[PDB]
Amino acid sequence: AFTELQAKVIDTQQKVKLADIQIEQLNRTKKHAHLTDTEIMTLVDETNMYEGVGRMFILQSKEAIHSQLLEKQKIAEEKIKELEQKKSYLERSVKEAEDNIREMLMA
Amino acid sequence: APKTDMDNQIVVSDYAQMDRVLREERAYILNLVKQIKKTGCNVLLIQKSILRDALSDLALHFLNKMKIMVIKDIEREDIEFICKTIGTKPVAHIDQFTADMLGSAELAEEVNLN
Amino acid sequence: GGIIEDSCVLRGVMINKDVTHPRMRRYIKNPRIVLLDSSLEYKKGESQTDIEITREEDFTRILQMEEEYIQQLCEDIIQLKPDVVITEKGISDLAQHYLMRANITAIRRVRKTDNNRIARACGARIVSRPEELREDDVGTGAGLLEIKKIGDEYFTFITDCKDPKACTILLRGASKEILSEVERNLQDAMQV
Amino acid sequence: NLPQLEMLKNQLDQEVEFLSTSIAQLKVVQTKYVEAKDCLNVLNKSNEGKELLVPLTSSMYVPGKLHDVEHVLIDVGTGYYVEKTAEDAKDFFKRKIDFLTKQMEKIQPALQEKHAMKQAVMEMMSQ
Amino acid sequence: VEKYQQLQKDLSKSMSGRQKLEAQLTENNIVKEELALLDGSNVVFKLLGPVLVKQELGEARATVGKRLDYITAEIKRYESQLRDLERQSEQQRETLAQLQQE
Amino acid sequence: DQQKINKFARNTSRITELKEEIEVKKKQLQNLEDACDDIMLADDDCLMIPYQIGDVFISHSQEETQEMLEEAKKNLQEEIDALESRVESIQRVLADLKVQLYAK
Amino acid sequence: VLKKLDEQYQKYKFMELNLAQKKRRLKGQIPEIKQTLEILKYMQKKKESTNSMETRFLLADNLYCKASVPPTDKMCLWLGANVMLEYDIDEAQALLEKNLSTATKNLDSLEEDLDFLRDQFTTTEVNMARVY
Amino acid sequence: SAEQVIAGFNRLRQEQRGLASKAAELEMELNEHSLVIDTLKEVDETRKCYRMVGGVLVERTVKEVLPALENNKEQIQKIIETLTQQLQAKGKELNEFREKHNI
Repeated sequence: AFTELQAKVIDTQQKVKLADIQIEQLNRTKKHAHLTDTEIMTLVDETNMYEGVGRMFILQSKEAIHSQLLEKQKIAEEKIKELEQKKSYLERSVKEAEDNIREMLMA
Repeated sequence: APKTDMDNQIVVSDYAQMDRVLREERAYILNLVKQIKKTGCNVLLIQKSILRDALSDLALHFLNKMKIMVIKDIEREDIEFICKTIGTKPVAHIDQFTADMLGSAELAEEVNLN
Repeated sequence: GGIIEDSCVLRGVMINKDVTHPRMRRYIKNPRIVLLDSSLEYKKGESQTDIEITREEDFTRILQMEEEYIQQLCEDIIQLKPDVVITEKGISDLAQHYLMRANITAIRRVRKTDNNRIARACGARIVSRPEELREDDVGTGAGLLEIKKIGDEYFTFITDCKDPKACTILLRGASKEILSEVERNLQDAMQV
Repeated sequence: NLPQLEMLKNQLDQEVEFLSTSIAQLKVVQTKYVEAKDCLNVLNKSNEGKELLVPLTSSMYVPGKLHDVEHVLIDVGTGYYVEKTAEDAKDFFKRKIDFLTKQMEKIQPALQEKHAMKQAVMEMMSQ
Repeated sequence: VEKYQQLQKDLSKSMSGRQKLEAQLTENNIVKEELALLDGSNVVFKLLGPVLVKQELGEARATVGKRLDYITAEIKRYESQLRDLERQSEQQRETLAQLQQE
Repeated sequence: DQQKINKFARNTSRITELKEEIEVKKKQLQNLEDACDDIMLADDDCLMIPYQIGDVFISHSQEETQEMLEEAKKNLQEEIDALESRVESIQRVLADLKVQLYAK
Repeated sequence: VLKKLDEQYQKYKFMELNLAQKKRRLKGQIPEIKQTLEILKYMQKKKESTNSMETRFLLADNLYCKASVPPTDKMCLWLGANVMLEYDIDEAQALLEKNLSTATKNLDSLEEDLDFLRDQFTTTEVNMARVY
Repeated sequence: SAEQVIAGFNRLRQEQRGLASKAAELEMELNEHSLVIDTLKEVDETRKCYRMVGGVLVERTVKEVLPALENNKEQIQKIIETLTQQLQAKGKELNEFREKHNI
């Protein structure tokens, strides 16, 4: 029966679609969280520098920020691959049932 | 407090009115209770809530939350038996909250056991 | 189509019932017609099943956990050299796609008597331990699988039966009536 | 055959978008859950006494001096404010993800089947 | 016909925030929790009106008990207009259907 | 296009325009009363009463809130009635743009 | 021509209302940033810290933090498009007055765009209706 | 005959009516870039100027924060005209196909 063969190709279809759009900004928000560090690295030192996780800008030493923000680089730096790991298998998984659709038809 | 669709009086169109009429409803059932603890009661005889028109949990919450031990859901004829045999005089009203109409028990406990 | 004249046995069981069209190749001679019987559903753990797909990497990791156990189940089928594989209910799309990776058609969600017909058609058994598989289990002998259009419908013939022969009555009427008149009296013989 | 499935196709596409629209928006409500947790993360991370630039009002923001880390809100009840403990609020900052994710994620397979119900009508509408 | 659809908006009207309640209803169980979970460790506020009202447990204790009860109360007001609106639009359905067919 | 009709629509335009900023201000004034009610609901006098403006909540007595709450009311209420006679003036020309439309 | 008047009849009144709503979004960004004035001007303070008051600091949506706020006299104003500066209470005052009017005239501008789009559509229509 | 006459009577009208479509479409795009620079470039930038990022409020000066609003504002204004002319040329072609159906 091709129903679940048509059912699996629909679900894993929209599964893989997310890993493509996110991975690049994850490289960006990697690169930008390097840049925003370089952006505060622009002015050699300041107390009025802020890094924050919310509407609050909690006053922080840009140094600990350079760590935190290259850490924030490292945050989005990692998420590219776990998507690419998502991006890797899900592309094949949708065709798993599709491989079952067509062979049985070629059969 | 007065009913429409619950102990909370609800006029039904948009939800701020029924939210504000709470200020009406909430304060009363609090004060009506505050009035219950004014004269004060250690036990409250409360007959069944169908031997009531209805009993505000909103009150009844803050009622027992002013720390008065209560029995609800009791037969009024129990109460009638209780109004006589222990001489707890019938209280239909807060003027009727009085140390005479509020019966004096030597000890009042609950046993879930034996 | 056909006529009771050219109506004549093929070995095992000639499979009309679920066949309106080939689901099993077209014509298969040596390659084994194979019965996969339930127990092709995944195990996300070793013998176990853990939490299933939810978000990003579970789609990867879990549906992979589902796949290995079945790929492990898959191999034992391909190891006995099938091409057509008739899997009754209890199939994974995981179970087919490596059968697809070996380009060995895995025929899913088809009835029991039909598979028992097919278990009588090549006369193979029905797999009682789908985790450890044998060609002695399913696809016995050399076997045959032949899906033939005779009149309207493609008709799977799984033949060259092991189990003591086996043979089913080929019923070809011109109409189904001139078919049926024979079969009803045929029904006397086959009972006698 | 065809016109009734021309008529019936109308609602199934909405049943698609009914489910399509809803599931997407609960991640937005989850954004604040990890946010406030993270806003409480770096809150406890640094100290009390850091300057806080907090929203004054649109086009503006106001500074401020943080004297409380462990003082942290949760929004539960109805219109209600529970200021919680740093770990308390985090726990609900955490946990409010958990229940909302359940109501959110359940919507996606139902999204498919409404289309699979619409797509089935599409065929029988075209066939 | 509009008669089919006529009272369904008035219907879902009273149903709209009633649904919103039922999450608040669920979180009213949670604020009962998070009040009981707050011994005063961090401030408890009924937020009512654009003014922040400094509040207490016992001030919010009956309240969240009253809220949850009240957050069950806007249920019944719809339950009032639930069978008002769905039932009369149930009669209207045949009224202008045939007339327009006529 | 017919002269009155352009004015009619432009006047029919303005009639709505003016009662717009009239009506939006009722419930806030009403909420300012509700806000007076909500502090009055619980913790009437019995504690600090902060009042919320921006991110800061100004600690004070009970009555200063309602005072500020009653304050914005009449202000906001004068804003209500500011366009009220402006609704009065606008539709009186519209009825003419109704009259002179069928008259011309 | 019968085509000129009605195409003038239709579009001009049609756009007469269109001239109102683009004036209604003239005033759309007016009260939004107008309330911002109050939130600032209340909290505007001299001789003490600007907004010296008590607060629950808004860190996030589900989150606040109790404290004594008091800052110096300053306000960090969002002007849009990834640009913030640190202003003091007055630059905060006046530059906030600006998000009133320059936002007021954002979609205000599309009104007089629709003023002549009221005018230009009929004229191009009727001449093209002659081409018709 | 009368089928082609309405087509150009449509397409110029589509261009004609589309004069309103591009009127409202690129408006707010222009509006936001300005208010920013209109509010920023007016008020004193002379001291330190924030680079504003959501998770990181960067400390910089005017020299850095000021020019960023000038350049891509003009760059975006160049690009925005295309999609509408596409949508209008699509509006030109699409509605050119639509009037052709029912004769």
